[PDB]
Amino acid sequence: MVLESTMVCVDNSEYMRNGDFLPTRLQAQQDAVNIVCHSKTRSNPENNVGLITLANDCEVLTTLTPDTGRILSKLHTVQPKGKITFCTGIRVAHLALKHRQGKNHKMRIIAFVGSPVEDNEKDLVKLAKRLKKEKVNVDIINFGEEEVNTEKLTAFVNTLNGKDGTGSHLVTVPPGPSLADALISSPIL
Amino acid sequence: VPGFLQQSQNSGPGQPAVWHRLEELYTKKLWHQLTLQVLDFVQDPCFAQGDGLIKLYENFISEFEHRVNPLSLVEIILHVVRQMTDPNVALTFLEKTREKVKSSDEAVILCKTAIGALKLNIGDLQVTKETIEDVEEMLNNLPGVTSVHSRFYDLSSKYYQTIGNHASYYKDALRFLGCVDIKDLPVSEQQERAFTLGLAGLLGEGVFNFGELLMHPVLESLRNTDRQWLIDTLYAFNSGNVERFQTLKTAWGQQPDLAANEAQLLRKIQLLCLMEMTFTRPANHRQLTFEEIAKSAKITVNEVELLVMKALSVGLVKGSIDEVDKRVHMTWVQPRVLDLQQIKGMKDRLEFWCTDVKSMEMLVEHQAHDILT
Amino acid sequence: KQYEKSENDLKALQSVGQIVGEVLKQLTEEKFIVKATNGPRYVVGCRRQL
Amino acid sequence: LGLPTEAYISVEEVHDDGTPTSKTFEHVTSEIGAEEAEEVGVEHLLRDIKDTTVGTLSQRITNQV
Amino acid sequence: SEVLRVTHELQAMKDKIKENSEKIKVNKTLPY
Amino acid sequence: AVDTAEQVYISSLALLKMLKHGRAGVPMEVMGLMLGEFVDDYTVRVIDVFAMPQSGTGVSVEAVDPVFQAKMLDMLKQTGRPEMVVGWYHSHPGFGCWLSGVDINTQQSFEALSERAVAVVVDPIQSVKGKV
Ligand SMILES: [Zn+2]
Repeated sequence: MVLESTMVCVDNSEYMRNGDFLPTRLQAQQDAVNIVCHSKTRSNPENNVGLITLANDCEVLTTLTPDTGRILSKLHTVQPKGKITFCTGIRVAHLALKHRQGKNHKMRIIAFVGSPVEDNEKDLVKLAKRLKKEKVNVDIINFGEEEVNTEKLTAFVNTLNGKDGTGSHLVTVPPGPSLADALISSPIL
Repeated sequence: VPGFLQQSQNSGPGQPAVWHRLEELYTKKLWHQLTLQVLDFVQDPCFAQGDGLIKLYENFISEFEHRVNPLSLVEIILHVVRQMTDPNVALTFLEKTREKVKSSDEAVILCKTAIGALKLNIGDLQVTKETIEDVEEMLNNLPGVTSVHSRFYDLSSKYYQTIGNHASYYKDALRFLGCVDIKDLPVSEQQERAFTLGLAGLLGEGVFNFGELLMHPVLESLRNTDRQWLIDTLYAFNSGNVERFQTLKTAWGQQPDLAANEAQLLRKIQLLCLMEMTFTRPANHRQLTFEEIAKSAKITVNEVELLVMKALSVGLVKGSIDEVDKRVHMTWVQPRVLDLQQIKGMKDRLEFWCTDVKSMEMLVEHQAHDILT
Repeated sequence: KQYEKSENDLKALQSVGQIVGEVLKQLTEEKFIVKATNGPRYVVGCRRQL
Repeated sequence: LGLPTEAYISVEEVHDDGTPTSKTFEHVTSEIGAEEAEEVGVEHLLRDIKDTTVGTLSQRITNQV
Repeated sequence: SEVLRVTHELQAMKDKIKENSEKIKVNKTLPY
Repeated sequence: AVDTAEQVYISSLALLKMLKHGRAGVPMEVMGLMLGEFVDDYTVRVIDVFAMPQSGTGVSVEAVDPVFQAKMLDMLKQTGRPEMVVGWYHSHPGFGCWLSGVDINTQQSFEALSERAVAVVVDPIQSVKGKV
């Protein structure tokens, strides 16, 4: 049923400690989890999930797996301390996805872009110019910090599509600390 | 509670631009962004008398501090206490803050260093020494910080008001400079920080001149201008060409700590002269005559043997002393720093050696070719 | 704690054991004649570190 | 030359003298060893060059070269 | 939360320890 | 349908692994499945071999526990190749290089699985010095 795997870029930045959607922010990145993909396996029990941090050049905390206990356990210890990283963060996820089994599974990166990034203007050349020929899918979640609407980040999906793409959508839930229903209902996925 | 911030619009520079905008910062229940603004504000030029108001604000924000990264929190607490500058008040505040944030976080280190600094101004033996040893021992598991390490080093070096810790004092100053990341310092501070290390290195009992200082950045960029009798002294010492003219002006510059140790300084200069004279010889006729030592050391013929014996005993050469032949035999285990021009001789020696080795290898290979295979 | 007490339990289930014997002479610096409690005799030496 | 492998260690000792911090990998001496019941394997697998004391005088001269 | 870190996260000894005891048992050969 | 003077090629690493695994457990008997390529009707080649933890009463049909057999061959392909299982370690410490009735019973099933698979026998005690 699911023609896709799953890798997630769970933010870890120093700014991630903030009251903007709930308790201490990240406490909410954790929030979807238990649905951030709980919904994704709410699909045929053959889906695959992942995890990738994005601070201090970012490490990887989960290798594609139709299991969730490990991802939750690692999520419990994601202490935020450091400047966010991108581009490199996305390429690490891209490689990890390439090392996916069951070639039938398509790719998907859900980017929880929270704290501001330092990406330059024409990052598209590496950010998106590949996903077409690589037929990759990337999703963007803006944990607030929407500085001037972060057109810089919006340009990533903008480079996406070109006719059809965007994945689900680059949904920037409003800074209103409503909840994750915005990351539960909004995502038709 | 917030009314304090509301009415705190006056009594401080940058009122509108800082506080008025900051208001939204906590109205959005927001965070460590606020801490960064706070850091900028505290570092701002201010006589720092409103420490009570600032501190009440800090307590209010840190009630659920969490988002206040402990490292920044400790930095701000140390700055505020240093601005308040009341001895017992600050000491009690430091103890309370340190205990309250007692986590395994690498900030209790910073607090302990601050406490050592605070107590460093009085009773500098009982509690301070134990505290400095404790900070040293607990300073592990994270060499990459490079900041709490700098603070601890600076505390130690400021400890320099103590005779015994000298060579380690030079070591501490060197470590400060090395792990201070960039110099990132005002020229004003750098001048004194470099003169202090210069005097320390000159006065240490085992330290002679410790080359690589001359191109060590802390000195030149700050001292090249003027008031640099010390640098000429450093050049003379690392060269050892007596050149004891400089001391007539060095004493005037600093009678204390220099004139008080003329005997020790001159003994070191004599030893360094002996070493450098042994080094300038072309490694073939290392056997030198007491006449040479005297003429290069302005010491008596009789005293030469004692000077060489002292050099051996300290451990800068490993030759041997003989008399009936009126000569001395040296052999080295203590090498020093060099410069580009002095590397050309080494390169030439290596090239000649490589040519000779190739020649001998080719000779053996050619002649023995019958039985080699 | 149960997993800890089981890991070493299974790990130790590899050791094979030695044969208890009393040395008799010192043939060389690396050859010592050794007997066994059962009775047969052999010629052996230290391992690499004794 | 005789470099089949080299060993490195990652010690992050900050610095001495006046240097800044860095990665500062470090080198550990290495040598290719052997274990009985495997030395036999290698002996058989080679069994042609046999560069032991065979032809001792010639081998000594080649060693000097 | 606390439980999810313990319901199946952690508590894995009920699977690993089960398996591990399986091999220690299986190696209990009949002779002694 | 008929054998001949056929050559089995074992890789150098394969031989080394056979000997090391055999000597590690000399007092007991060990078992290790072989991976390789079925080159042609008269050339069976094994590139590398892998060991199976010493469980059971000894060399028997228990060494093929699927839980362990599948997971190694799997992860192994992820990096390298799938060379199909071709043979087994086996090991007779002090019993020459013979095959006993139990060993025949075992290899019968492996023959069934394959058609020409081979059974190796590596002696970890007698083979020393310069003997294989
Ligand atoms: Zn058998």
